[PDB]
Amino acid sequence: ALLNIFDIAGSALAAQSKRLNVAASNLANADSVTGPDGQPYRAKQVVFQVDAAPGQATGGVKVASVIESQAPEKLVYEPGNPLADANGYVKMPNVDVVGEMVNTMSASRSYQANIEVLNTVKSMMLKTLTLGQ
Amino acid sequence: IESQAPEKLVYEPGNPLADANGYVKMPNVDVVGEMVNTMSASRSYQANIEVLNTVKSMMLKTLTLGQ
Amino acid sequence: SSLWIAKTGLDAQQTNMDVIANNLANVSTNGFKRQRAVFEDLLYQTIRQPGAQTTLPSGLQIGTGVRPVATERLHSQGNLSQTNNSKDVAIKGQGFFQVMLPDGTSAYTRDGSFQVDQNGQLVTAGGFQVQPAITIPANALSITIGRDGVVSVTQQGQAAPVQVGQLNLTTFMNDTGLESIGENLYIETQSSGAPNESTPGLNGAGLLYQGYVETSNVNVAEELVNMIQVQRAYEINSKAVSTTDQMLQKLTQL
Amino acid sequence: MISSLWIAKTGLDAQQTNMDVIANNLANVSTNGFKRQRAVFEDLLYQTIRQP
Amino acid sequence: GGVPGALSNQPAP
Amino acid sequence: GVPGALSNQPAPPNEAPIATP
Amino acid sequence: PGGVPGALSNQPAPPN
Amino acid sequence: DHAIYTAMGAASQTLNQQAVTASNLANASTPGFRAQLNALRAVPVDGLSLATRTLVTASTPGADMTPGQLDYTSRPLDVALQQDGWLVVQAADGAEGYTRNGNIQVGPTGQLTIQGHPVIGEGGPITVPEGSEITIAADGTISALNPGDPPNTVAPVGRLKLVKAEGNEVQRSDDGLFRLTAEAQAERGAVLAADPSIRIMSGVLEGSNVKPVEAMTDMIANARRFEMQMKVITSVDENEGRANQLLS
Repeated sequence: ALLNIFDIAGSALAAQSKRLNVAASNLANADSVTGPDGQPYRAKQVVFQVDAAPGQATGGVKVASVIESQAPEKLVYEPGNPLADANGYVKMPNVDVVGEMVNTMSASRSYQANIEVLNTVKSMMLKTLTLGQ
Repeated sequence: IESQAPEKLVYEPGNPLADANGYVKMPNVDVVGEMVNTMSASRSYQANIEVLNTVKSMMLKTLTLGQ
Repeated sequence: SSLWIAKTGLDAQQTNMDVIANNLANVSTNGFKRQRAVFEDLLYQTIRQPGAQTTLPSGLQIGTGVRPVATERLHSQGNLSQTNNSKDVAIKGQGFFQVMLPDGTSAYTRDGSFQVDQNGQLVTAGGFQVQPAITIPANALSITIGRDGVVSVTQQGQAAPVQVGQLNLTTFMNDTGLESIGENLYIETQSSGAPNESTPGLNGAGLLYQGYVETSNVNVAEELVNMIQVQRAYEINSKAVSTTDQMLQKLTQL
Repeated sequence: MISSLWIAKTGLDAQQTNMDVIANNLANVSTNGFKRQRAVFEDLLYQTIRQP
Repeated sequence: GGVPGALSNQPAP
Repeated sequence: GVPGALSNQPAPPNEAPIATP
Repeated sequence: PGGVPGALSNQPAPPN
Repeated sequence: DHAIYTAMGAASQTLNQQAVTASNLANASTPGFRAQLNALRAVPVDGLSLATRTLVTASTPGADMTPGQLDYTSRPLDVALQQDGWLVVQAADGAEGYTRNGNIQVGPTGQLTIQGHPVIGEGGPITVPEGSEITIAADGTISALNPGDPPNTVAPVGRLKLVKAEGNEVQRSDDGLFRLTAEAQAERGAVLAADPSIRIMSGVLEGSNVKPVEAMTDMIANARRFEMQMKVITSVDENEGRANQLLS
């Protein structure tokens, strides 16, 4: 379907968009006490894999799944909350602020770099077709 | 061939992928080098296209030698 | 890139900020040891080795960032405050009261503010029993906790105090290695193993002053200077983050 | 790194120790056979900058 | 060969 | 399967409840 | 029958 | 067509210098830290016929040996060395390393450590009797008093190995410890003997010596240099396009 460069750069754009979405969702839920069921929000992470279609030669980036972080959930002593345990510590998400801003900046700069790569390739693509005519 | 450069070490001993001391290994890609390589490849490609175009024009003109 | 390095820097200063906030929140807690956070830089990366040697030693060697290794508590004797309550004792020296947790494991504490439960029994403010246990009869006109941990009770219509029990103190070889359970409790670790029980005054155990409570070890001005420097280092690292972003942005807009 | 802070911190600590010693001396006026304490403050190591 | 060209159809068919 | 493929079936509706039903 | 675009339809609201 | 590569080298080495500076700034709170110096060396390309192309290579020429500011902590085991003095520890790989971190810790078994590295004293790593109170003198001498036992029973146990070495004789290893350079090893020997002229202060910890002014100036300079290199790259990138697309 897609040309190889198109597929690689578009996969890069989609992967960076997914990472930015995960960062934004984490930054929104930084102060959430409960979900829809009664469990604390867990910071999400996105794992980049190389989609090496040929044997070890090249390939874009794919995202296998969005994993839930395994870090000590923040404990805040609020015994009056219905979600407090026997000891009374309500669970707050493990979303760090600085890491998510850094992730947003890095995802934006990778997105823009891949956009520039596509823009650069495009002129050569259109100029290839003048070879025959 | 694999590029010869130290693998970029990142301290994240919370990510499921890690090292013995939590040193996540990230690729050694030098972004500036790759962007410059892309630009250079595009320019050389376009130069070769011009070579092909003018060569085909000359072949046609040679085919119109005596006529 | 430099983004990860400066983000690790920001994470370290926030950690230090959390440590300082914890120290400042526990100013009025009885028997609190201040927490001090130390940091270590991670593995240095060598890119090209220095050549065979005037000039300057050439060679690109790039670092990685900063990580927090372990936060240590300063085991220094705090001050004593006078609370006329006869149940409170302060320790003069390195010794910890041993306590049974409800699950059945033993923890160690220094807060000497005690009470007595419904059936006698000396307990901490959280209700945990203080071992080896002391049962008190209900005609205790006055209770005296001696220098050697002796718990004597005065009975009505008698001329001599009645001995009950000795408050055995647990001494550790490395006090800084104890793990903080949270609610004014420490648990032994591999770095603080071999809990040595002893009568106070023997084998290096500290003496007991009855009617006094040990104040927190938290020095106040040191924490404020720490906060000032933490804020300034955080601002510097944020400036580094802003600088790297600007450069990569120029590269992209090329 | 900041420096002038870590020097003024030592200044504050020295004054705090002096005030603690003074408070101890004042609190024990009524004790029989008590001896006044005086804290001696005296500076740390100097760093020496090369002068070509 | 091992590397497909940039202007080739997605290796993944 | 892969995001961006072609299927003959419309995706299910995207509901996001606020409380557990 | 598509509804309002953008802000109103991208906010969590109880069904009615 | 090859000036783009000169400018790209300049920009990449500016990124490397910025990485070094950011790593230095991240350790503004690291106890006993030595900042890594940075310098851009110029490499002139040899050849024919008119030598015009000279590239940039980032370098880290040793480290900074200016002492930082001493925090006075009322603890007998935190020590600070004299200027250009080093504490000796047994390195990770059974070797010898030098450091400024005077945050000496003790274990349940009684051995002294720095960052987990055992400290090396006269006769091999120093071991203190189990669970003793330790004081460090002003010349490396270590005294140990058992808890609760006549304070007349305080006796020295050993002496720390304190050495003297300058920046030229010292190179940082990848594990954060400092070692001798080969040219210094050839003259001063494989192992440095103790230097008796170094005084050590007990109760003060040495912090890092990163200078904020130099770091901020370096960041500003790196940003501006990177922008100039990007402009050069852009200028070269338009010209080549026009040239080929037209002279074909």
